[PDB]
Amino acid sequence: EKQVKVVVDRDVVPTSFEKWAKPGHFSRSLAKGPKTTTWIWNLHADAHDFDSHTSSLEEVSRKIFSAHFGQLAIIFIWLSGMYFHGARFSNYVAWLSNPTGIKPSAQVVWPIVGQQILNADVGGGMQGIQITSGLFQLWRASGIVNELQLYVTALGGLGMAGLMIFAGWFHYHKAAPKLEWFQNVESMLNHHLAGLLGLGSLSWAGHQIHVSLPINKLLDAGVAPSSIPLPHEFILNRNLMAELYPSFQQGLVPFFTLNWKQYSDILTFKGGLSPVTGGLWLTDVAHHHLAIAVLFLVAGHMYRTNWGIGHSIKQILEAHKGPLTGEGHKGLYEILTTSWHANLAINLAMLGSLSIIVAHHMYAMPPYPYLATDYPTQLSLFTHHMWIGGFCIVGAGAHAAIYMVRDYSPTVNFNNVLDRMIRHRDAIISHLNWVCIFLGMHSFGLYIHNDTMRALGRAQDMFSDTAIQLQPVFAQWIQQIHTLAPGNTAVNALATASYAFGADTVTVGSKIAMMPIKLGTADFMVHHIHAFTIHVTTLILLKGVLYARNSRLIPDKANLGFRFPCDGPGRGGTCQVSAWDHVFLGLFWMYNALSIVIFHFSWKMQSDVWGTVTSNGAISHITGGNFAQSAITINGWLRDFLWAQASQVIQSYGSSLSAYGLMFLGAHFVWAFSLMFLFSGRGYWQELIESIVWAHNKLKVAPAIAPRALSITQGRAVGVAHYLLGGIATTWAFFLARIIAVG
Amino acid sequence: MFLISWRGYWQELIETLAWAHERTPLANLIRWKDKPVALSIVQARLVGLVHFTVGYILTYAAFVIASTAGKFS
Amino acid sequence: DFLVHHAIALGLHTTTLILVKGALDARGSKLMPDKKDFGYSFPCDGPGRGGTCDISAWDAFYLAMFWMLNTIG
Amino acid sequence: ALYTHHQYIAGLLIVGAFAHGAIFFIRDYDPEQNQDNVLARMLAHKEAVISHLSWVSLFLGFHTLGLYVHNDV
Amino acid sequence: AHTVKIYDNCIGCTQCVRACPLDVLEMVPWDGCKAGQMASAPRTEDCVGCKRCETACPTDFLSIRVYLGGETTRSMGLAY
Amino acid sequence: LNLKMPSPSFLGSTGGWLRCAETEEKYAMTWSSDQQHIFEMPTGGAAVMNSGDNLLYLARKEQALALATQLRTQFKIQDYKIYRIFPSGEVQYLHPKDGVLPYQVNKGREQVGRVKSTIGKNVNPAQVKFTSKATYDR
Amino acid sequence: VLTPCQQSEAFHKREINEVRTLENRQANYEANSPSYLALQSQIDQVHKRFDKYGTLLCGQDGLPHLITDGDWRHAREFTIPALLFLYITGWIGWVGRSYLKYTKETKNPTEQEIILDVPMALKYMLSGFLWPLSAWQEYRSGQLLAKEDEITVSP
Amino acid sequence: IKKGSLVKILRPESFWYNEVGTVVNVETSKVLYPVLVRFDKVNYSGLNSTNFSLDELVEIK
Ligand code: CLA
Ligand code: CLA
Ligand code: CLA
Ligand code: CLA
Ligand code: CLA
Ligand code: CLA
Ligand code: CLA
Ligand SMILES: CCCCCCCCCCCCCCCC(=O)OC[C@H](COP(=O)(O)OC[C@@H](O)CO)OC(=O)CCCCCCCCCCCCCCC
Ligand SMILES: CC1=C(/C=C/C(C)=C/C=C/C(C)=C/C=C/C=C(C)/C=C/C=C(C)/C=C/C2=C(C)C[C@H](O)CC2(C)C)C(C)(C)C[C@H](O)C1
Ligand SMILES: CC1=C(/C=C/C(C)=C/C=CC(/C)=C/C=C/C=C(C)/C=C/C=C(C)/C=C/C2=C(C)CCCC2(C)C)C(C)(C)CCC1
Ligand SMILES: CC1=C(C/C=C(\C)CCC[C@H](C)CCC[C@H](C)CCCC(C)C)C(=O)c2ccccc2C1=O
Ligand code: SF4
Ligand code: SF4
Repeated sequence: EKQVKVVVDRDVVPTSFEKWAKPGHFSRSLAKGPKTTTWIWNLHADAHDFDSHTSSLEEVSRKIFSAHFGQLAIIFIWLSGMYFHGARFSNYVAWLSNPTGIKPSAQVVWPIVGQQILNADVGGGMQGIQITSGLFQLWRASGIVNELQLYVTALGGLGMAGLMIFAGWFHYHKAAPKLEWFQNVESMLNHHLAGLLGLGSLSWAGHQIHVSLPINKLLDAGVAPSSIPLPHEFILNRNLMAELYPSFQQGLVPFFTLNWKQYSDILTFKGGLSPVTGGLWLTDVAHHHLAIAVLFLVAGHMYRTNWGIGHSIKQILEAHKGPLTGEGHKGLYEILTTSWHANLAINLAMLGSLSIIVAHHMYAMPPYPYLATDYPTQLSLFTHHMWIGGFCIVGAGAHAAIYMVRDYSPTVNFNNVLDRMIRHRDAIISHLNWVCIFLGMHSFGLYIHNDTMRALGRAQDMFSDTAIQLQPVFAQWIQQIHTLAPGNTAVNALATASYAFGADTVTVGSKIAMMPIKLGTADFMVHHIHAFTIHVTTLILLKGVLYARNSRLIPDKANLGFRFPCDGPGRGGTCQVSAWDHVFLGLFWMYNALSIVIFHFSWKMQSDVWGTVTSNGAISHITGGNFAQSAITINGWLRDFLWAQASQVIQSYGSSLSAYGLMFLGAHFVWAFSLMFLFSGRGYWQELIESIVWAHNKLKVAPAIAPRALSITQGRAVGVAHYLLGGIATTWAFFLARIIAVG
Repeated sequence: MFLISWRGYWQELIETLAWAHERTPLANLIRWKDKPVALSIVQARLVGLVHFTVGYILTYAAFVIASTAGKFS
Repeated sequence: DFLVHHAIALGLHTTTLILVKGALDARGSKLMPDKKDFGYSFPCDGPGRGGTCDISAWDAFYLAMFWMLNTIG
Repeated sequence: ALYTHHQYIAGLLIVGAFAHGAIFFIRDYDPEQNQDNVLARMLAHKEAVISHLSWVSLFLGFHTLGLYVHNDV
Repeated sequence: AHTVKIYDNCIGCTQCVRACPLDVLEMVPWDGCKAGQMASAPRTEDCVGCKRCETACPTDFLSIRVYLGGETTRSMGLAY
Repeated sequence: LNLKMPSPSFLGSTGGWLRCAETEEKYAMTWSSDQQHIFEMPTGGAAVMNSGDNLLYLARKEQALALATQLRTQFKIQDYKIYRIFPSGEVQYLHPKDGVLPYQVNKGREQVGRVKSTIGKNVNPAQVKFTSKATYDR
Repeated sequence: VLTPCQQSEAFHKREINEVRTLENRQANYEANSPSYLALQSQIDQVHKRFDKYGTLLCGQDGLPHLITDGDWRHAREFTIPALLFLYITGWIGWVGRSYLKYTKETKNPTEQEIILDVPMALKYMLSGFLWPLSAWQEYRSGQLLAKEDEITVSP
Repeated sequence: IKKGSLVKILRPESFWYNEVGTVVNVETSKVLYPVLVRFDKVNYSGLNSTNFSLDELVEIK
């Protein structure tokens, strides 16, 4: 039994500006003076690498706890900024009065160089830039009706940021916990499961029951936002809550008497989207938060902490052992308690996967009101969370490789799952590479074959609905099962979880909110393309992590480090052999996969879901059924999607969307500038810099800091950074301009 | 492809493929006469430059011919 | 026409810069004084001395090929 | 088609001329027999030539792209 | 079949031998420096061209030069 | 030498020598230890070196030398010998080849691959054109 | 051919088009309310800008074309801004060169380059207001151009 | 050329060619390159000093 106690060191680090005037103080090599321009880049490259600074785990743990506080403060400042922008420079009240007619906007551009044109006529009196972040819908779902609440929330956010600033400084210069702290994974998990998530969802459920539910009910009943009672009135005067929800007449007595069924007025399970706003029923959302809170709270009492009751993660890990895995998960507990890189890899992979799942679930089941009708917001949110998820996944792979190169130990990883995997890494990577080849052929080859057939006039020999058909029978079957679930497998559910599986369509403000997303041959091919790209990117990352320590080409890659340029022009060439380079390649592949994924979502939504509905139910999509026969060929993807939909971003000049068009061009430049750093080497730039330095010497204007070219690894990093920035910015401007100009 | 990815990722990949080919039944009989190896550093630059050049020329050739044809035909 | 002719000038000058630099620095450079001893086309000199990727003159030609395609484009 | 044809071939031809000049410097040039020659002198002040070419290319790029983006904005 | 050549500017610091991963270099008695030792490459058949020695050389201009020539199984680092 | 020497306790792995090693060169490393240390095999994995004599086979000289480097660094083991075995069966002593580490100056070694003066005196490629001579050759 | 914009119908047509574009959006708003005043200021600025540009030369497209041939009549178009740019950038270059020359005289010039010495940096920035005159006398004294620099093999 | 004597380099392949450097020490064991020279500037390998011969250096003032 180990005491889960708190031990801290007081005044461990002094608070002074002495170290601010000595850049590179955290590194022994960087504290001796630059001597070259490469030191400037190395200073920032190794600034947040706390593991390279010192060899003590305690110091790294403290440098992480702090700086986590700093990032939390940065997030709180950003949130406060969003709330203040909504309260001061946004048409939030006007939007509340007419959510469908008024375009959300919370940014006002200053009139200086003709940029005042960017202030679009979003309505509501004010003119500004239309925001697609969903801030307006979220605030409405939270019960915000006046800008005073937005101002108070902004002030509270600023205060929380100040608190997260003080906490970060206090936990590094006034009270720094010892390594025994931070190694209590059982206590940290129990608290995060029952306090950070469990109690958090419980509190949010309470807020929704007492604020979101009544305010939104009155809003959806035709009551003006100014005439709705204040949130505190619903708590003080129980008569109002009783009138809006008779369940409140019984009070909390039913909860304590197990007569939970009496809460059918506030805790419903309707299942579908609200026909008035198009979003999920707030009652179902509150009931969902209550259930997730109770489930997380119960889950938070699993591990053992300072008491006999509970579980030991190490015991559970070591208990799992089988014939095909000699030692099972033995030694993994010590791995996740002595290396922050391993924990960061697992957490980054899970956080990225969670973000991707969030994107899918948010578009399919619009949670906020009027979110579905605001297609710009829907496109931006799905695409945004999809991108952040992919970036976090690539980062997860990078940190896994980092741990493998630096924190790995043969004694700890002996005959366990990790060691057993490293033993047969060749089978893993060759079989996975074979899967990638098969997927690419059977996914992209289908598209290429269709291009060849259509060009030859042999349309009868294509992979389409009319010609050879490839129907996702399994996915279509799951959709049908979901369509029939509300009556045979969900007895208490009154409607399908998502109308995208089937049921009927929902229209709000003469606009389609969510209708069944039928899958055909085009969806079959695109889904296989998605799987192919995911397989190749995971192959690149897994290869980099498995061979991070050694390989048949370089027997001691670990000694060379995780981030090294190459072993030289030997053994035929060992360029981009380090794991860091594998992450560098995985970034491009993740970008390609994610770009294709967002492209499919955008086109499919604009051709089969998003659109207008005329009286009597007639439906007219933005691109009427063109995805069925145009998404099956690369030519169609270039003509009906990249060319047809780009007209909005190229013709945006002279209007409020001109900025997007400008960003559309700028991004291209950046994407084309990255090529400079990707198809070139530092030897040539060093020679060019030598000639330029001679020119400077001829005028006695040479700098003391010897100018040097970017390192090989730094050059690769700059190239990938510019490539991703340009590509994501181009598709960002294209998506936003296309969705704002139409729909 | 060749202009971005350099030799070293492909060398290890080919080693993995070599292991797979010589460790699978019914296909061990077939043995490569020349040991598989990744494209050399300079060979990669030349192959990538040739691909880029072929694409640049063919893309603009198709564009110019098709545009001048459809526009005036 | 004035602006695009200036762009044409930019391209011609940058391509001749890369090519002239490749021809003049083909025998040696402060980074690799013995470049002439390694021939015209060689991969590199390893990551030593900060890095020597694309040090050979052949790479200067390969870097100038992209600029020629851009200028002529 | 013909204008683009000949211009692209011209670009390839001039780039090849410069590449062969570099090959000449590395393989068919002996400074011992070219002393104080115009060619040897070119190699003597190569740094000045490269620096001025770099300045011209930088000036043209900065100004031409600045004017194009200014008009665009 | 790469050719490794040691020049007279060698200071006998042994860093090239210590950084060579194929036992291609060694130290032999010499009288051109106070160290009384000079780098030698009597096993160049095992060299692969990684140039780790070139990177580990401290002289102004590398006293050890590795020229990539004939390619064999050893030089290509093929375990298959 | 001593092909019957005991081997470290390893559980296989898919990174060991392939068929090519059978029909071609196959390196071997034989070292002695006093404690059953756990070392990372150059092929990927973890093994326990038998207390006493340890003998293992590899497909590359660099792999054996890397293993020797880690045995000398992670552990104070300096009596590591690397041999080479050909398909015919004749063994060849490769490392250290003389009982002394390469970076340790030892008598009896003859300088190989020496060039007079610095590299700045190398002849131009034009002076040795159409001949079987190199610039580094004096 | 080029004609003054004040006498070109294209210029007036463009001015009217811009005014119409602004007025179309201005009509939606109310006289005294947020916005509508924002568009009136833009219209006034458009009128002033066109009246200012009327003196320039423009062709058929009506876009003001700038003559850079060096004609005195068009000095304000390119000559004056060209001279003012050269003065500003020569000032920047000369102050930077002097600061570098001073830093090279310190014990560790690298530290000065990283952590700029605001006192001396400002001392050289404030000065140099006569950089064209300072460029000379430095050249005449031989303190501007160097004699021997770093050169690789085959000079 | 002795202790701390400014000397200009003459080696063409040297990174500090045509540059001045200080003499840290001079060998007396009859070696090929007995003059150790240190420079304020660093080369591409991060090293500032190196050995040279008498014929490869010229004393300055
Ligand atoms: C962390 C989440 C959270 C938080 C902070 C709150 C916070 C609050 N809730 Mg609440 N609630 C939540 C979640 C949450 N809730 C959830 C998940 C549910 C289920 C969906 C409810 C359902 C609920 C109801 C129905 C009511 C509240 C009420 C309240 C407020 C007073 C509670 C109270 O003590 O009254 C105590 C009330 C009692 C009846 C005590 C029970 C035992 C008494 C002593 C019986 C003995 C007889 C006696 C004579 C009293 C007669 C009462 C009878 C006439 C009803 C309070 C601010 C009450 C309120 O103020 O309405 C605005 C209210 O009626 N909540
Ligand atoms: C004014 C109060 C104060 C003072 C005097 C110090 C002083 C010191 N701190 Mg400290 N610290 C503070 C507050 C303070 N800190 C707070 C509030 C936190 C919580 C975040 C921390 C957490 C912290 C950690 C974890 C560490 C230190 C360390 C140090 C020491 C060296 C590092 C350094 O200061 O370089 C100066 C560095 C900066 C000025 C960069 C900071 C950048 C800020 C935090 C965020 C930037 C956000 C964003 C990118 C801005 C937008 C820019 C652009 C993109 C638009 C030094 C004695 C380090 C040490 O080694 O101690 C010996 C150490 O590891 N501090
Ligand atoms: C129920 C108790 C509890 C709660 C609610 C939290 C909550 C949190 N912890 Mg934490 N932790 C706890 C107990 C708890 N912890 C214990 C007992 C240990 C030791 C075993 C740890 C050790 C620990 C570490 C090492 C780290 C965290 C981190 C975090 C933050 C994760 C980042 C995030 O998701 O943003 C969500 C943010 C919010 C929702 C804002 C809420 C913030 C308020 C102030 C609630 C937190 C209360 C705090 C735990 C205790 C107050 C102390 C009091 C003296 C003032 C989050 C705020 C990480 C972090 O970010 O560092 C700062 C991290 O590095 N925790
Ligand atoms: C919670 C997420 C998270 C965290 C905490 C870390 C933490 C860390 N990472 Mg990691 N990483 C992450 C996510 C994360 N990473 C993701 C998502 C990726 C994929 C992109 C990576 C890929 C990655 C690599 C490849 C490496 C690290 C490294 C590191 C370590 C050192 C970082 C450093 O000092 O560089 C300093 C940071 C900078 C100099 C900033 C670079 C700026 C880039 C280009 C982003 C620009 C964004 C911005 C929006 C651009 C537009 C604005 C512009 C116009 C100005 C450190 C412990 C390095 C390491 O382990 O050391 C060996 C390492 O090599 N990371
Ligand atoms: C995934 C999207 C995508 C991608 C990756 C590409 C990629 C490419 N396209 Mg393409 N294209 C796309 C979508 C895409 N296209 C779509 C949706 C359409 C409409 C159907 C087109 C229509 C199209 C045409 C008509 C052409 C291409 C061409 C090309 C190739 C140009 C070769 C090069 O290196 O650039 C070179 C880049 C440039 C020359 C600049 C391009 C445009 C700028 C604005 C011209 C400015 C000229 C100016 C005078 C230069 C000086 C300015 C400077 C001083 C500031 C390249 C392979 C061209 C080609 O055949 O290759 C030569 C070609 O003519 N594309
Ligand atoms: C969009 C693609 C692109 C662009 C813009 C450039 C641009 C340039 N290349 Mg180049 N190149 C490219 C692709 C590109 N290349 C590719 C694919 C290759 C094949 C590998 C090459 C290979 C190559 C070689 C071999 C050489 C160049 C050289 C040059 C420079 C020529 C001199 C000049 O015009 O300077 C003018 C500057 C510009 C045109 C850049 C615009 C100015 C910027 C935007 C201003 C500064 C940033 C600004 C403040 C905004 C950022 C703010 C910040 C907060 C984020 C120039 C900067 C030559 C050189 O070095 O010249 C001396 C050189 O020899 N390139
Ligand atoms: C003391 C500052 C300074 C001075 C006086 C010069 C002067 C010169 N440079 Mg240079 N340069 C500088 C900084 C400076 N440069 C910096 C910081 C860079 C890296 C971006 C370069 C990169 C550079 C290149 C690539 C080239 C020159 C070239 C030249 C020469 C021709 C003009 C030119 O093309 O400029 C070009 C100027 C730039 C590209 C950007 C200048 C950067 C800023 C805006 C100015 C410096 C501000 C400085 C920090 C001020 C210090 C003030 C002090 C009091 C604290 C000329 C003698 C050319 C040459 O080789 O000669 C023929 C050439 O090709 N420079
Ligand atoms: C065969 C029925 C399963 C349907 C296939 C999809 C299952 C999804 C789980 C993925 C792993 C595959 C299950 C066998 C794997 C499995 O569970 O085996 C059983 C075994 C686990 O049993 P142990 O006795 O080792 O249990 C002890 C430890 O697990 C302690 O928890 O796992 C292995 O040791 C081998 C691991 C992968 C072996 C290589 C297979 C790789 C192929 C991957 C592709 C799978 C098929 C793709 C879909 C067509
Ligand atoms: C478990 C148990 C029970 C009761 C357990 C109880 C009472 C649990 C209570 C949980 C509560 C009250 C949790 C409260 C959570 C959070 C609150 C009240 C405030 C949160 C933060 C807000 C509202 C602000 C958020 C911002 C916004 C929205 C954006 C930021 O930019 C700025 C900023 C202002 C920070 C019963 C059954 C009664 C018996 C008892 O013996 C045991
Ligand atoms: C009649 C007349 C005229 C005249 C003119 C003149 C007389 C001039 C010119 C001209 C010229 C004059 C031109 C040119 C061109 C050139 C070029 C295009 C070049 C080149 C080169 C290259 C490309 C390279 C080289 C090299 C190298 C690389 C290295 C080694 C050496 C050599 C040399 C081989 C005009 C039209 C005005 C007008 C009318 C009248
Ligand atoms: C262009 C390029 C270079 C040259 C790029 C350089 C030298 C970029 C660094 C230049 C910096 C950004 C300019 C100096 C900034 C100073 C701080 C000056 C600021 C002065 C005022 C503006 C404040 C490489 O070194 C390279 C290396 C390896 C692969 C590809 C490439 C590559 O593509
Ligand atoms: S210099 Fe570049 S191309 Fe050459 S081996 Fe090193 S990383 Fe590879
Ligand atoms: S190139 Fe590599 S293997 Fe060859 S001698 Fe040098 S360090 Fe040894």
